[PDB]
Amino acid sequence: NQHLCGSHLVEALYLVCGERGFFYTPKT
Amino acid sequence: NQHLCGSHLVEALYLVCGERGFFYTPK
Amino acid sequence: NQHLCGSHLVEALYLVCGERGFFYTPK
Amino acid sequence: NQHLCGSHLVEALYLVCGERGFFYTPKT
Amino acid sequence: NQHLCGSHLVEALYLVCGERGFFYTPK
Amino acid sequence: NQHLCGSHLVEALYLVCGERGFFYTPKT
Amino acid sequence: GIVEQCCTSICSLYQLENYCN
Amino acid sequence: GIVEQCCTSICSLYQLENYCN
Amino acid sequence: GIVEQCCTSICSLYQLENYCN
Amino acid sequence: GIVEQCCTSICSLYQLENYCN
Amino acid sequence: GIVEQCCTSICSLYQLENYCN
Amino acid sequence: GIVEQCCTSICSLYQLENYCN
Ligand SMILES: COC(=O)c1ccc(O)cc1
Ligand SMILES: COC(=O)c1ccc(O)cc1
Ligand SMILES: COC(=O)c1ccc(O)cc1
Ligand SMILES: [Zn+2]
Ligand SMILES: [Zn+2]
Ligand SMILES: [Zn+2]
Ligand SMILES: [Zn+2]
Ligand SMILES: [Zn+2]
Ligand SMILES: [Zn+2]
Ligand SMILES: [Zn+2]
Ligand SMILES: [Zn+2]
Repeated sequence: NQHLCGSHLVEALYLVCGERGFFYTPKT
Repeated sequence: NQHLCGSHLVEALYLVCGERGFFYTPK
Repeated sequence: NQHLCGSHLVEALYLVCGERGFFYTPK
Repeated sequence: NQHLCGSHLVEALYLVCGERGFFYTPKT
Repeated sequence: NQHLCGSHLVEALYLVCGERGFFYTPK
Repeated sequence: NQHLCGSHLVEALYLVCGERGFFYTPKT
Repeated sequence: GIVEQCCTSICSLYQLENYCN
Repeated sequence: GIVEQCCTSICSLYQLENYCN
Repeated sequence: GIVEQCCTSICSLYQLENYCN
Repeated sequence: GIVEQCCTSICSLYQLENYCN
Repeated sequence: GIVEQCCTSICSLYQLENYCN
Repeated sequence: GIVEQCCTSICSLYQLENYCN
């Protein structure tokens, strides 16, 4: 559905999760 | 009018943290 | 303080729609 | 004047069109 | 609710100016 | 610490400088 | 309208999916 | 196509106006 | 890894939900 | 000032062009 | 909380560094 | 040049401070 890296990926996570919050762990 | 709200907060976190990664959880 | 206003709305539309594309027209 | 793709292109369209609104149709 | 504030201002400057570059200084 | 180009670089400068303001001069 | 709705009150990404082509 | 004008190629702000409603 | 799912590969909005708390 | 003007009231991209180098 | 603090009042990037992994 | 420091190469937040007024 979408190619997302860096700050765009994080903004996408914010939109989808919202109040739930999220974790961005790019290394593992 | 203010500063790091919503979308801008998580962008600032990515800048500050980067490859380290970060957790985002409001109250 | 709120949520998807102006620039952030069209960014959310791109995410949701993507290659499909989208129309943006305020009232 | 500028190389613009994806979400950046869309934000650019929002800025230039504004109240007029716009259509993003990448496929055609 | 309004328009080009903070982060959005410098993004609009980059669009308008680009390779020319620009200066940003609030009062 | 970070690879930053175009509008992302500028947003980064805004965050770090803030009230101090900044100059974006990509050509020199 | 959706643009006003998203800014004035709550908006879901599901509601925004109506405006895709 | 806006993509071929402004993503795949380089385009101006007046070229972006073509896609306003 | 979210990067290999959605940056290095292509992923969906339900795949992005996996990384919500 | 432009930064305050754009945030407090209306701003055109034409007015912002004054701040390019 | 930091998310509320950054939006309600002042936040430094130094304070935001606490939330890196 | 900020571009060669931070776009073409990798740079730190203190390196970005060099370009504040
Ligand atoms: C485009 O709408 C969705 O499919 C969707 C998926 C996950 C969400 O969290 C929200 C919307
Ligand atoms: C940089 O200023 C312009 O040339 C411009 C072009 C189209 C617009 O809609 C606005 C400004
Ligand atoms: C992550 O925190 C910093 O190291 C930092 C560096 C420069 C600043 O201006 C602010 C914070
Ligand atoms: Zn931002
Ligand atoms: Zn914003
Ligand atoms: Zn941004
Ligand atoms: Zn945004
Ligand atoms: Zn953004
Ligand atoms: Zn980007
Ligand atoms: Zn913006
Ligand atoms: Zn943006």
